[PDB]
Amino acid sequence: SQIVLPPHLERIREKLAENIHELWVMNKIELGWQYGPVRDDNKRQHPCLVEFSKLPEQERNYNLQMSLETLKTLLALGCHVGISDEHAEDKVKKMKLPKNYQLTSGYKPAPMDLSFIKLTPSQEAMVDKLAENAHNVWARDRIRQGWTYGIQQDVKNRRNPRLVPYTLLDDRTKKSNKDSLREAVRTLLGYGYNLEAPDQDHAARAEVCSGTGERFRIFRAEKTYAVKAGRWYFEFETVTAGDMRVGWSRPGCQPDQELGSDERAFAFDGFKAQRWHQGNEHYGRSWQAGDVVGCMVDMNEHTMMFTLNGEILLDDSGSELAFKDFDVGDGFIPVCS
Amino acid sequence: FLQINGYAVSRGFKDLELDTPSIEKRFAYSFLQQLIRYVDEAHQYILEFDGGSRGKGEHFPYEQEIKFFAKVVLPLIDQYFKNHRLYFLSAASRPLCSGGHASNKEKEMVTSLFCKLGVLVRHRISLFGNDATSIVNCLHILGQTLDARTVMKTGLESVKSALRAFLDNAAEDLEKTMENLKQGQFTKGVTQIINYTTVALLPMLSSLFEHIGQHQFGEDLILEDVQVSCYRILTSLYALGTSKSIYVERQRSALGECLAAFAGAFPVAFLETHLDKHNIYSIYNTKSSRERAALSLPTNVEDVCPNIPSLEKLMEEIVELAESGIRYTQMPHVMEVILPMLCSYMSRWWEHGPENNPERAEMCCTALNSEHMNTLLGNILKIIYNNLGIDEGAWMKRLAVFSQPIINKVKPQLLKTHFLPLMEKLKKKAATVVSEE
Ligand SMILES: Nc1ncnc2c1ncn2[C@@H]1O[C@H](COP(=O)(O)OP(=O)(O)OP(=O)(O)O)[C@@H](O)[C@H]1O
Repeated sequence: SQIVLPPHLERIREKLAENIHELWVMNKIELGWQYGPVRDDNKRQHPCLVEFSKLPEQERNYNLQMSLETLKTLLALGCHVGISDEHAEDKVKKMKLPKNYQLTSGYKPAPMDLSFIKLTPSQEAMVDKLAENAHNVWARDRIRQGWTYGIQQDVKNRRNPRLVPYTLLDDRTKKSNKDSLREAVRTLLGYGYNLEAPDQDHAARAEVCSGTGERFRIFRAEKTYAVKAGRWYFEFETVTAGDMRVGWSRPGCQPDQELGSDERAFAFDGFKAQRWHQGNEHYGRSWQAGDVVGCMVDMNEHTMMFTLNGEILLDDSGSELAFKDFDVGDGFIPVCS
Repeated sequence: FLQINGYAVSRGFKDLELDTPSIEKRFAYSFLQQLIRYVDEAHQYILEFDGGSRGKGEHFPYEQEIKFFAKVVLPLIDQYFKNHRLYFLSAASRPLCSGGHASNKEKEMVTSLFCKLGVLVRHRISLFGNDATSIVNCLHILGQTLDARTVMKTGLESVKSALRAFLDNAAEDLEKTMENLKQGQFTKGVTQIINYTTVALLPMLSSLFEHIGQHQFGEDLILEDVQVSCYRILTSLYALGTSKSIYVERQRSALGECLAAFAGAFPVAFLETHLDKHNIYSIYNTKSSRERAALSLPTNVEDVCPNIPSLEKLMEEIVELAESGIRYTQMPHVMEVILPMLCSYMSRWWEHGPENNPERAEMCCTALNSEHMNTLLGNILKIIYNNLGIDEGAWMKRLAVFSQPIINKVKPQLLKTHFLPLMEKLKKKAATVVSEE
């Protein structure tokens, strides 16, 4: 309702009203339902195929504010309705219609040659948004008539499987909305009112959807298993590539603190290819799904090293060691974040 | 006390409107417009210098303008684009995914700046007051920063014409260089033309073709009549590489590196003409006979270029020279030029070679074989360790760099059973001051 209706949008809304009536009659005649006073599937009759005046005025108005909300949603999302060619507006041509496509009444269902215009990936994006919005409209109506999701179909319990988000929606309904919007938007493009959707914005959503305060979980061996001296090897297998840190930690590591932020632990981050100890700097290479990381530490030489798929990871510098020098302290234990 | 009494303080003025989406107000937009407008002003300044150089008033009335341009504008372009390569290079393919994708209009303006700088540098080295190195560095860096796909898909027809005309002018100038070298072995205007070529024209083309091949934007950068411009460039470069003169010899290296870059970048297998029928990227296939006749084309894929021979013929020549054991002093030109272009073509067309795509058979652009690359590598290594005792050159390292990608594509094990005998045969002549990997 925030979007206002300009006079040009009104005059093209008239043409889109003839568009929608022509779409009604063309869809009905193509699908096979005949023309009838009452919309009965068993009788194969449709006032939609009949003229809109004989069509019930409640359906006429419902589809009129249907078109109105569609146009205002296009404007709100970011398209700017604009007239391209006065000659294109003036010229109106009917598509060649076979006898079967010909409707029972005399209102020939032809806005223009829709096949003339070409298609844009932005047009696909905004048509998909229109279909998602229309499915939301139907679902919201069904909610306020009390319909709920159900695996089977029962009018008595008002349960319908199609009351699901458009992502999980069935291909039949998706294709119905898709071809309806194909026809509508192609007709509007034939009119010349191209819909200039806004450009995509560069952003990192960060996929931060974890419930409550915890953002990461730290797994470590028992403190009693700390290694004071010697040469030790253990493997960390990453099933999915992402935010992981693997390395060696002191027994005083705090579970709430992120690995490698402080002096508690030494860690390797494959997501950003950065080794972590009291800060980060670029080291090694990013792993992939299924990779294995081998953590190697020499307490005698105070040298600690990492591998990815059996290859020694390297700094930006030529030094092979992940961490050159560190006091032995009270020993290290394996850890992952 | 305001807080305690409850009176809530807000800003003095609520924002009336945010003009954030518009790109014209952005700093990069304004800086690029500023740079372009100053470059164009310097362009008509140099036009006035063309009109007055023969005239009495040689001294610039716009002396401050020219000196400011040379001292500030060019180094500023250099440093800015060197520091911010990634911002322009990002083309929604997510380089530096944190942020900084350049506007399409800004990419168009970058390309227009490149065209304007090329037009300015064209045949004006003597006009530039020793700032020729700075200008060619600007062309180099800007060509590195150029983004081809975004401009080709969405860009102004004037920008298309500017880039196309820059490449056409470069092709015509280098063709004229080849023809005047051929007709006159001597060295005036021809001397200044060859100086322009060797100093600026070969570097800009080499850098642009290297970048365009590396980013694989040549596919849409060179399609129609710019493809035949590239044909002229390739013919002229190969004819100069095979050409038989002391000046062309002292410019072995520039022409050789340019030819290698062109082999890497060019999207039609000129070495394998007979097998290009299935390739859609061939300009003959795209044009059809009517467009071929409309342009200046022999209509024969094999006879488009007489000087370049068959790829199999080149390979037989390489293997027979390797068997005969020729010297670098005796016969330098092929060894400097042909092997780099052959390796670059090798590497570029291994992707279309049937090894990567055994499916979709006989639509492979070139029938490239592992034994084919391994035989080429054997010939190259044979020749280099034979010329090792012949006082060699820096083309040792040059050819090592040129053939490293071929080694990368070659299997480890398939390379072995020849590598170790070859490696040791290099070892008992590796006892020289320069080492080869
Ligand atoms: N002739 C038609 N026959 C069936 N559905 C039609 C027809 N014309 C339009 N539609 C629309 O197709 C969709 C398919 O109907 P669907 O069974 O999914 O829901 P519904 O009948 O509106 O509600 P309910 O959840 O009670 O079944 C509906 O949005 C309906 O309005």
